[PDB]
Amino acid sequence: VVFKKPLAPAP
Amino acid sequence: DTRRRVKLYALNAERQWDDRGTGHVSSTYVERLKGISLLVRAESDGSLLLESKIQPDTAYQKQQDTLIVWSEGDNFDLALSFQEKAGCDEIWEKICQVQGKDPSVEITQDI
Repeated sequence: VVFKKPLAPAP
Repeated sequence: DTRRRVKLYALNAERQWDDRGTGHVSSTYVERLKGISLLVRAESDGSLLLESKIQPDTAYQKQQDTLIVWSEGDNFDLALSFQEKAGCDEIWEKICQVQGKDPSVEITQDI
């Protein structure tokens, strides 16, 4: 809730 | 301080984002790296969790207003997860200044 987790890595 | 409070995530071999710790992010010139670099100081013990040069051609991607995500090398993906959008914006602006981008971009390179 405090820190979002990434969805995918960058391209 | 909380504006620069972050969690560092790193993508592992199993393609899970591993939580590498909470800390505070800044930028500064690092001589041994010959350029402006992102530094994350750990809340745990004050060590540098991250010391990452902002290369001119790295594709940094801003996700969900509070994530800055990039490839730090071959098979090496990192993400800074910001507690506050305002802090994310500050670091994003610095990345954009180093690379020469309009800070309204959501990715600093094409493709």
